[PDB]
Amino acid sequence: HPNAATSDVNVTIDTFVAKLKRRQVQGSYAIALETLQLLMRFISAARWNHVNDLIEQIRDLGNSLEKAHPTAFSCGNVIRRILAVLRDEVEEDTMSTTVVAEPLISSMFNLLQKPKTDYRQVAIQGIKDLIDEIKNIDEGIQQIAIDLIHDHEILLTPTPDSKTVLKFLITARERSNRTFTVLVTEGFPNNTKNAHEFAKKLAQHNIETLVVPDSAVFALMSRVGKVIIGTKAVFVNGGTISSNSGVSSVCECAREFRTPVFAVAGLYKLSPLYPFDVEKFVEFGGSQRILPRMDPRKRLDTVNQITDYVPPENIDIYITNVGGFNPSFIYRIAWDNYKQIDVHL
Amino acid sequence: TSHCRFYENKYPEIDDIVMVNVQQIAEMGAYVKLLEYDNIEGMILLSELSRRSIQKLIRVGKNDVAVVLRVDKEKGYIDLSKRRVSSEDIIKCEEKYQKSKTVHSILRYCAEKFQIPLEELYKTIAWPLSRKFGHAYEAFKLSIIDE
Amino acid sequence: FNITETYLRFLEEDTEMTMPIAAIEALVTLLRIKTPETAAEMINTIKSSTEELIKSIPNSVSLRAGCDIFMRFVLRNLHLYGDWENCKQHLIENGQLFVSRAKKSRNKIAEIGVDFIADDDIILVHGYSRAVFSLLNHAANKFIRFRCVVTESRPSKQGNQLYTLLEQKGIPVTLIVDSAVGAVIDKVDKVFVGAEGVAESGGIINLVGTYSVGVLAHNARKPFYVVTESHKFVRMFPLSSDDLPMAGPPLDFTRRTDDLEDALRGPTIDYTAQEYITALITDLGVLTPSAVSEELIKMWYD
Amino acid sequence: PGISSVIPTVLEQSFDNSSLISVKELLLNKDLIHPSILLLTSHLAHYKIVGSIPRCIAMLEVFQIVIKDYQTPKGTTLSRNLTSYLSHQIDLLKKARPLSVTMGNAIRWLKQEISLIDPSTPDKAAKKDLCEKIGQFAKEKIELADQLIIDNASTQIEESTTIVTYGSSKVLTELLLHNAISLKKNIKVIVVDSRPLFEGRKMAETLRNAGVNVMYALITSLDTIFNDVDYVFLGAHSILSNGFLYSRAGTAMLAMSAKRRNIPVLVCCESLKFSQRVQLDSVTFNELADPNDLVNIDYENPVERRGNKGALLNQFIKERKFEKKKLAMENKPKGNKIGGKKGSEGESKDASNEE
Repeated sequence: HPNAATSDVNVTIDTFVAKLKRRQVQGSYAIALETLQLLMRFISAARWNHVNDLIEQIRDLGNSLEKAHPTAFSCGNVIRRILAVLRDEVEEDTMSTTVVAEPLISSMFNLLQKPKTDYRQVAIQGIKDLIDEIKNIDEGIQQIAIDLIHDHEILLTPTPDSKTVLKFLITARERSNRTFTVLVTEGFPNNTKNAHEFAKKLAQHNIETLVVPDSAVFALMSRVGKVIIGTKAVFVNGGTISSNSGVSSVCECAREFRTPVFAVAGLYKLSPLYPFDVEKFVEFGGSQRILPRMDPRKRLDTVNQITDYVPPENIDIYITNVGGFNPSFIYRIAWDNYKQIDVHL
Repeated sequence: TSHCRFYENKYPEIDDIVMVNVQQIAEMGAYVKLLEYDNIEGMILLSELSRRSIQKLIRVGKNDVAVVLRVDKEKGYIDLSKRRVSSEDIIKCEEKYQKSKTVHSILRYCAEKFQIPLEELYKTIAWPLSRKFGHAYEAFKLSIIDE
Repeated sequence: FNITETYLRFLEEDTEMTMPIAAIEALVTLLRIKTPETAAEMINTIKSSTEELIKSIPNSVSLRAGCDIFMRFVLRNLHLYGDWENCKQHLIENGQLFVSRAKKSRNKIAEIGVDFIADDDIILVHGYSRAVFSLLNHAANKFIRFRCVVTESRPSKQGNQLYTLLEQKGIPVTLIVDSAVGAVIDKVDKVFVGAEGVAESGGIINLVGTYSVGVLAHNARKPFYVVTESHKFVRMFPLSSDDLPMAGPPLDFTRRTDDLEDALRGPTIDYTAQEYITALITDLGVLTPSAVSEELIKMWYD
Repeated sequence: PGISSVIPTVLEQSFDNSSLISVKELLLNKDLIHPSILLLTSHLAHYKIVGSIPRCIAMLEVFQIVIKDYQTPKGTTLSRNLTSYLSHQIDLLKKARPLSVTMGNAIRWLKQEISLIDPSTPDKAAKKDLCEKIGQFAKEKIELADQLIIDNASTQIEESTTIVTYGSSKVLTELLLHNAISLKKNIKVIVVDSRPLFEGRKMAETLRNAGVNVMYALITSLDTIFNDVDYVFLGAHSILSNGFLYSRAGTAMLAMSAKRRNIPVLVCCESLKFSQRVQLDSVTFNELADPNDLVNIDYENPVERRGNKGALLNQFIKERKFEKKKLAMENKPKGNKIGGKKGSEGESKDASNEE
């Protein structure tokens, strides 16, 4: 389905498309908020009267949105989240229009046994609940996370870019009973500016700050207590795409030294998609920021990448608003929020 | 020796109510024995014995309440159902089981004293008491007041 | 009427219609003749026929797993307290519909599991399964570049059989021995393995050298794959590295011989632990570790 | 009200996460507490037999006694001062010994039962049905469930096998006793022990009383006994959300060796034993005890010697600190036998959502 029907009534589709492609929109948290407001505008304005035609139209809109921007997983997840909230209430509604439906638990096995209302209002409130969930994640993290780190323990941190992780770290430092030393890898080609702001906010709160070059990670790994990841997107197998530069090597460095790896994330950040190849999912950077002068750049073919991937073999915990989960279990948390059909849009 | 059926015929029918003492669990349901209709096995399936997690429920414990669905009157195969029995009928199922248990206790002193088979004594009693009078418990209550 | 004889009739047949799905189809045919209405007369005779099937088994696991799923579906039929006739008709029909589901699942997987094989990747394949080879063929249909390395598996010379079936497609190959398989893990991008069974724990039930592949790949940090159709799940938990259901030898040491007759005896089926598997692929979505157990808990309701 | 603060030994520079104190000899208390609680707290303070499993069974029986002794006041209803009295019990239990996970699930079950029954039914009719329900609850979740673990393990263990164990777990004692008597196999059982408590010693004693081929060993000597060993059974205390094995002292050491030396670790567990609290190292929340148990010089628990060690407070830094409850690493165990039959520790929380 094209945007020919939604042009005069809905204009904000194309402005979000413009915000993605030229990267005017920044940070998964913000991308999610916009798509929420998009779906808010879609239900409030449209006229449908039919339900199945409506849902499949939403599926096509989400399909086009993910094709417009591949790194906007938070875009794709939010739509998929509302899709499933819709689908449950429709399946509840069809049971009343026809007239045991309660075997034991909420399982799977969709290959075995076969099969006017206020539905739109529920769809409205379903968006509102998603916003409030994205608004408050930190409260759900701090009750699980600030139980695992001890006094006189040194914390090494790749990806200082995450707003989520920094605020988790500040709530722990607020506790006068807890003392920890912070090592921060720079992440030269991208994270530098963000890493420097990270080091500034730690000094602002008076926490023992240590700025580390990306070479020196090995030269400290014997002294490191724990490793924390500021992830962007979490996957089925467990693995993460993080907010740029110098993570993968640090995780490899941690595993060889058998140093524990922590990850702080949200369920909206969590994705039901599978990373079959890193080659497709990871976004590459601009080599302009590395080396000046273009006549030597004929011979200097420089390689730089923004997003960094970690395989599930390294990290052990994904502390969310719900709780702490192991990478060998995180798939269930995903299927508790997104349906099997709501993947290939 | 503890044998012989409570009623006249060996195999039950459709809609008749019985009480089972559990002797089996899991997989199919339970290959067991009855306390209302003979001591031979009569099987049920898990679904019937659930209605409504389950790993704490029956596990070959005491006695339940079941109704016979399918009877094979050739070699010996019985099917039952727990859910189907209504709440008003459950009390009547318990009273019939209590009546059957009292009849079985009565026809056990006879086999112990004179050293004669229990099945012959059960046959000679169940003709005026069980068939003509109504039941053997009320006939015994009539015999003690005035023979 | 027999069930073992019906399974023996599939000699020149096989392929697409899998070995377990042919045993399930044989279970439905035996069920539909002698009245499925009676639950006392029939289920006990079904259990005796499965017991006779297990006693006739020399080296197979999946037939025991396929019976379980059938049983489960039969019991679930009359879970709604429906008409004892409409539920029976739906049970008999779900036999041909079960075999038809093997087609639909293969249609699903061969479009999902082609994504894992990226642009120009050298593959080392071990343990032939119908699902993994269907990925390999329908990726060639997708016109994607991939190199293939043949492992010399020794059950009944399977490596040579695998090599010939790869020749009939148009993909360049060469023979690699399972002894030298350690010397290959540097020029190989990814290692793919097809399973004979997947454990309750998350481990694998497989052939004459698969654990060895799993460990070496864990050392070399190169990915290790499991691709199958979703029916090979037993409530089995091999506690140790060398404990499995067998009709033959669990490592025999023979006396002094001169004519040379008693020799071969080694573990033909081997287990590997949950940690060694990087990824698992079935028609039930894209899922690997605890997913198998969740499935089993969902089935058994225990 | 009770005695609080003022503790023996140093506060310690390293490891100060939990309380190290408490009442052993009865002095200054409230005169309303039921004596069966006072008995159990005096028991658990210096207990030699219990280890996770039996503690809850005793706690349930004590509660059953209290309800049987409970007579409802004419003014105040049933759910008025009961829950405060129970909170006084738990606080006294906490002062004596930090509670297990299974204890918490019992308290949660009891507090659910208080809310379920409304003050409208007669008093003697209420408590008669209550204790019957608790008895059935203890029958299902413990005794029957234990029997289910027994038979699940029975299929798993091969004929004529060597087993190395640790601790004083009720489930495993009965397991091995079942193997020796009912199944009649050639089971060589080796038991290991630590310093603070001779738990394995007691287990070996009970196995000897059955008439079992028993070797008895220590943590110091393992690279000699292993070089023989097949299956290793560990006494579970709690398996967390991740699938980490929170258990007694010399557990993880054994777990490591077994993983290294081919033939792995198996763990028997209860469906009541699982929690939702998660951790990754032994430092997180440890069950610390007073160095008074480590004063004795070898052999037995009461010996009373004029030895080498004696001072802790006056000595310039001499932290003789021992721990009781440790954490085995996730990957190392392989089997868990529970109410819901089987499942690897990688799966872990497929019981918590199943309830």
